[PDB]
Amino acid sequence: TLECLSRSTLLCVSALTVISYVTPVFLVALLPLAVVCYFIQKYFRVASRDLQQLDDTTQLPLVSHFAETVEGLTTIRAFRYEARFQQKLLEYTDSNNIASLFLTAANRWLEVCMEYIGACVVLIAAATSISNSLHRELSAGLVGLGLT
Amino acid sequence: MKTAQAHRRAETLIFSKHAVITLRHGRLCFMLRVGDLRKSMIISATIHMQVVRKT
Amino acid sequence: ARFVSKKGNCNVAHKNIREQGRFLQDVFTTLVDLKWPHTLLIFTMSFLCSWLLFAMVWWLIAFAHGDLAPGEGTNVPCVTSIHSFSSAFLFSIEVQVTIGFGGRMVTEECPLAILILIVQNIVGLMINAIMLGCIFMKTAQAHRRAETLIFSKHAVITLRHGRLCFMLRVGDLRKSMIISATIHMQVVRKTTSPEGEVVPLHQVDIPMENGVGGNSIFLVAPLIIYHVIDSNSPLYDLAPSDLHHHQDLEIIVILEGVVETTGITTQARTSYLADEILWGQRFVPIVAEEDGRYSVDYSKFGNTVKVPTPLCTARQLDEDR
Amino acid sequence: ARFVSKKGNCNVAHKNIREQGRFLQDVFTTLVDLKWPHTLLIFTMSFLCSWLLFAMVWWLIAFAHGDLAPGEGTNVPCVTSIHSFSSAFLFSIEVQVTIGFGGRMVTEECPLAILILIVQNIVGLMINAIMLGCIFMKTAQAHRRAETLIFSKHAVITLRHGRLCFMLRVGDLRKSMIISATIHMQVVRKTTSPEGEVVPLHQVDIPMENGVGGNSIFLVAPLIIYHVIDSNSPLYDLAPSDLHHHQDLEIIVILEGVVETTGITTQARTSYLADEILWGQRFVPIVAEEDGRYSVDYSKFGNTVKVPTPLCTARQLDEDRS
Amino acid sequence: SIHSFSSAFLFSIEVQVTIGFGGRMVTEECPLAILILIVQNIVGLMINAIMLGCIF
Amino acid sequence: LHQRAKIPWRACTKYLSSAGILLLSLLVFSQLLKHMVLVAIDYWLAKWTD
Amino acid sequence: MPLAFCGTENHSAAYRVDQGVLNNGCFVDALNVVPHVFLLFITFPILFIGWIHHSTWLHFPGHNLRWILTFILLFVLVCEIAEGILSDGVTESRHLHLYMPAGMAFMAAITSVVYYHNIETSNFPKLLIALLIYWTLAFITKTIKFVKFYDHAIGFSQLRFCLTGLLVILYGMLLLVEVNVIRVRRYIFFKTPREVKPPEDLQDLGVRFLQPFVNLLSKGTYWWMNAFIKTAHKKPIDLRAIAKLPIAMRALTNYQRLCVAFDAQARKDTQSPQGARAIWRALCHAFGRRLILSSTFRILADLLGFAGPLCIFGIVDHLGKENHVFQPKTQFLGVYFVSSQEFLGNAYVLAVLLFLALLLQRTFLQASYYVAIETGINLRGAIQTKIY
Ligand SMILES: Nc1ncnc2c1ncn2[C@@H]1O[C@H](COP(=O)(O)OP(=O)(O)OP(=O)(O)O)[C@@H](O)[C@H]1O
Ligand SMILES: Nc1ncnc2c1ncn2[C@@H]1O[C@H](COP(=O)(O)OP(=O)(O)OP(=O)(O)O)[C@@H](O)[C@H]1O
Ligand SMILES: Nc1ncnc2c1ncn2[C@@H]1O[C@H](COP(=O)(O)OP(=O)(O)OP(=O)(O)O)[C@@H](O)[C@H]1O
Repeated sequence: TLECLSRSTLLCVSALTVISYVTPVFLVALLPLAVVCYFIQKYFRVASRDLQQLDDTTQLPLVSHFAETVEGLTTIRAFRYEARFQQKLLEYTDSNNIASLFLTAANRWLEVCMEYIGACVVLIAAATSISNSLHRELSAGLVGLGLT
Repeated sequence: MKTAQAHRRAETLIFSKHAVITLRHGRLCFMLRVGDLRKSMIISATIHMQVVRKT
Repeated sequence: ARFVSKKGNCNVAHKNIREQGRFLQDVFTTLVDLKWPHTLLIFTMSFLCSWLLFAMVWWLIAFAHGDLAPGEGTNVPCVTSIHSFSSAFLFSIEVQVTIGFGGRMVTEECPLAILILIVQNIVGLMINAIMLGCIFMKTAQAHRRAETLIFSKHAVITLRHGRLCFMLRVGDLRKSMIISATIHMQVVRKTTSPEGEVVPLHQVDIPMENGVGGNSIFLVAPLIIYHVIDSNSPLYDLAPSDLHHHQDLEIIVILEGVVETTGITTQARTSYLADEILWGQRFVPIVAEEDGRYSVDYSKFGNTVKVPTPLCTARQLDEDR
Repeated sequence: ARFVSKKGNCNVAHKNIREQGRFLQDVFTTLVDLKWPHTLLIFTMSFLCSWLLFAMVWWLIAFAHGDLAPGEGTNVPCVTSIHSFSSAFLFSIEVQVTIGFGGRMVTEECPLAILILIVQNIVGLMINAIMLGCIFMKTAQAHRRAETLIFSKHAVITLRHGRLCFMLRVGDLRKSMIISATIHMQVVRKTTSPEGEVVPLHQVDIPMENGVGGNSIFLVAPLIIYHVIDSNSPLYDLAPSDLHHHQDLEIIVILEGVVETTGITTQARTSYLADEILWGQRFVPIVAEEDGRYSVDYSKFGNTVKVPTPLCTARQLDEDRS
Repeated sequence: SIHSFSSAFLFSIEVQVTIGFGGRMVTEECPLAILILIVQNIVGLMINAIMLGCIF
Repeated sequence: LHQRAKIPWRACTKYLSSAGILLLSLLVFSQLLKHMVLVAIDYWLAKWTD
Repeated sequence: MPLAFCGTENHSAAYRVDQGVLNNGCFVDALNVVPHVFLLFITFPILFIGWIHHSTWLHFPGHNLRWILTFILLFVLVCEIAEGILSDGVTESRHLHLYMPAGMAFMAAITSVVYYHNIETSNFPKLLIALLIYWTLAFITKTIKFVKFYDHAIGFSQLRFCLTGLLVILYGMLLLVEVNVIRVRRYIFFKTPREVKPPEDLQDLGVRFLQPFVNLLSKGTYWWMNAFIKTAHKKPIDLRAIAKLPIAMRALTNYQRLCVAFDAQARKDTQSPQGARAIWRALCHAFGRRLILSSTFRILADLLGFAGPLCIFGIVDHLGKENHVFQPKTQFLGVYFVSSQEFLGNAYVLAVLLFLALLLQRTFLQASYYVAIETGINLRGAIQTKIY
């Protein structure tokens, strides 16, 4: 995680540095996005850890219940309480699955929001770069570097 | 404002010309008759009867 | 035959009524209570007729003065720049609506034009006043939204606190509250007097068996309105045999009360016939507690559960106690 | 959860409601009962859009008739002196608002021009009529949207004249008093009847212990709504043990009435929980008789102080008399 | 036909009251003039509504 | 608010203190050095392709 | 010099009416403006007025055929705006009629979906008449323009003809959608409106994962998660906040689906010991209807993601040409028409197409992810129940 975080964050700042160097106007356009991005980042983190922690907690009972049902199968069936235990599992399985489903929904919400933000950067970088090359005669290779 | 008073201009509550006194359920009772002409109902109608005399 | 319809239409027939006044002032009320498409049609017709009628008379005045005849003359026309009836119609529109372009303008030539300009303006001003007056009255009708109260299709006779009682249900579908609510229960019967009197449709007041001994209620959730059938009620001589459709009985429930938002009194009359009175049934509980807010299941508003109740007479039942 | 909030904002989930149809009159009513800044925006947009929509079609007619074409004195335009869309916007403003400058004016033999002029005037009259009606009803009704009635946050159960009494304080924050104030107090409890009946929110009406037994109350200086808990009163078995927060014992006090100035009936409900009811406490006296008038210290309005009082149950209190 | 503040005073009288004599009129090629005409018309109408509402 | 604390200073100090003085700065400089070259090779490619 | 709708050619002689008004290319363009201007003015106060929730969650018929039609209709309108701006590059005159009609058509289309969405939530179908009297109003005039382009023999070579011929079909397709709503709900000039109620799954206040019950755009955007994410930042997430999952995803409902698949797989195949092949067939038959949907979204997502590299190739290729000479090279009826072979050659047009393709690609890729995850999570619930 430490290695991936460092590489991911270094790749990110490298990209913004190149786009700002390619088109200085992007620096101005970086002010709004870097504002909203923080909000997306800040809110998601609070919504992630809780969800992640909640997911882990919800895995403990379900799997434990499975172990009990094999260590005490004779007593479970003798009491004629199989139907209640089946209902207990279904509640446990539903609780774990919805914890996992919401985590995926939170992951997807962040991914789509960051994808739109990155798509907006592409439009901003492209528009400024073509304008620079048509009038101020920016290098063609620099335009390619900005878009890539 | 005249439009508001146009609806309330007329009142059409009908009372019997003369009253009666005839026993009902054994008990002696004075009686009058009341009625309404317009189809529209009169909500929360209240009847107050008074004996006016020099005492 | 019914005294009042289930919705509250109160199907009764009036006949042998003396000659009504049928004055002029009532026809305006007819214009007030017109529907939205009809009011628009009535007012568009009124404005168009006014514009057209005056358009004809301006054209006639121009014709009478000999102004629309081709050929320029020194005689100044009564109204300038009038050369057709279409121009006359436009001038009438300009004066009455008070647009007043000024391409066609009144002149000091003839006093007939001056007199008729006064008439057009006053008629135009009074028509706008009538139109605005009708708009105010009709706008209140939109805010009215009167009939939105619900009653069970059938009433019950059940056992509350051990004692038999007639019971019905009342519900307020509206989000807004109904301040100063009032329940009035009445029995519509054909009763005979020991002196020979036979009243056709006798209405007897029925107490609501409230805690304060009053008719006031408070409807936020669907409530059970019940009257304890005791010796002080005309239902004390009830019997299971009094359940046929053509049985001589009827119960009227009236919910008076001023709506909080509108600030006007509304009425909701409902009727329960003998066949709509169900013995040995109880109203299912509706309000279910929830973590967020109390929940009300309106699907089961009229649903009932059968319960064994004494299939006897209240006179014999109460005495046997 | 509570079915009536402290601020009088009752909130009960009316779940599973039969879908009553919606009508355009509801939207029209919503326009009437909107706020003041919103009404200005709606009508400004309505006026501006009406002028703009008709200016567009005025431009069409001039274009379709060749009026917008370059100069030619032979033809007579449907609207005189109409050149561009700017003139078309100005012509629509003059016609709808009835300014009618006359530099741009309608002409004859163009029946479409006459027809649209009639349509624009009819539309303008109906739009103006709505604006007057909305403004007229706004001043009448929106003035009565203020609730200046304050209850006490916490009620008390005290010992007055030997009999236990449940008391709360209500005052008026508006100089004009409420005419014909009626007070309704109801105990809400899931009272299961002994015969077998179960009701979740049964409401029991409570008397007022007034000077005549009625529900009339005069509101000039705040008073204490004291009800003597007797055998008839359901609070005959009230105890501090059942005073905890998780007990189903809630009081609703409703002071209906009509304000003299406007004439619209006003209602202000309040809910008191068992935890919000302070047993054995006395309300602080408020009205001080100054030399000329009476002083009301509203700071100490809903402040309750302890007092040595019996702490038994009103049902058990009947033994003391016996 | 705008030549002084007196003429400007008369033009505002004509528009707000909605008289529109036509000697002084709004032309094109001056979008600022058009915008204030809309603003003044809206202000004049809202004032009339307040006056009519207050009279009621 | 107390639960939603990343505790960055505490965790970073634990890793920094355990790693020491040499192997901590070396990783920071080495990772940064690797990525500055990656930007450079693309940038040099742009100049050469130009 | 002044901004002219038709233009300033030959002393503004493009406004002539002779030889029929409908034969004037400017006027048929102007007629197209009108339905858009009508809807903007008609519904703007309506959206400003309206400005539990289960009672206002019913979805109108064709809830998906409307959003996808709007998006493709939005796309062709963006292309129309881009094409029009290309068309006036040659002449000095502004020629505002090339793009402004189309430009505010896109604006009016946005308001139509906003207005429809408000009607979709607030179950007031009686208001879904403005759109009807607009769609045909937006269709009739457009057909006139199309026929006129056919009257002058524009042909498919011109890009405007292709876009107009495509855009009229889109208006026609959703016009059928609007009358389809009328046919099912039967609220206009009908006798008995058919009763449609919100799904029973959301009626309980115990459903908070409202992913099945939401508009298509928010289905692909996960806009319903904003309320939960904002709520999370203040109140820590407990099981009370995450109310139980809808009936479509419940473990019991999934097991019923898994059980019914096994009965089908073991009935016809008598010699089925419920081995690997039988279980695999059961899994495929039970959850194939969703796995294919994930694959279809994923395959489309992969294809669109490739348009980005092609867009870069087109952009930089056009930029490398130092000539920077652009012209449509033809004027069909006094208005220059650009061809498709040059429309996708412009750098700005290609950049806009790249941005639009990126938006679509990322939505499809993320949509495929969630569909696969939901199927995978649902299978886990069903598999666990069967094992237990
Ligand atoms: N059918 C009716 N239409 C209108 N008003 C009626 C009618 N019947 C009675 N009234 C009103 O009730 C009063 C008493 O009615 P009654 O049957 O005594 O008539 P009456 O003796 O002919 O009345 P009168 O000589 O006063 O007109 C009438 O005077 C009248 O005001
Ligand atoms: N859930 C509900 N929402 C609104 N009104 C209701 C509801 N349930 C019943 N009503 C009203 O109560 C009356 C009938 O009550 P009941 O519970 O018997 O319904 P029903 O059998 O479905 O009636 P119907 O067929 O007349 O609509 C009607 O006036 C109906 O409008
Ligand atoms: N001087 C006052 N002016 C206005 N409202 C008052 C005043 N005193 C009390 N109230 C109202 O009475 C209610 C509670 O009365 P109380 O005197 O106990 O106030 P409190 O304990 O300060 O209440 P809170 O916590 O709501 O501020 C509240 O609705 C409060 O707004």
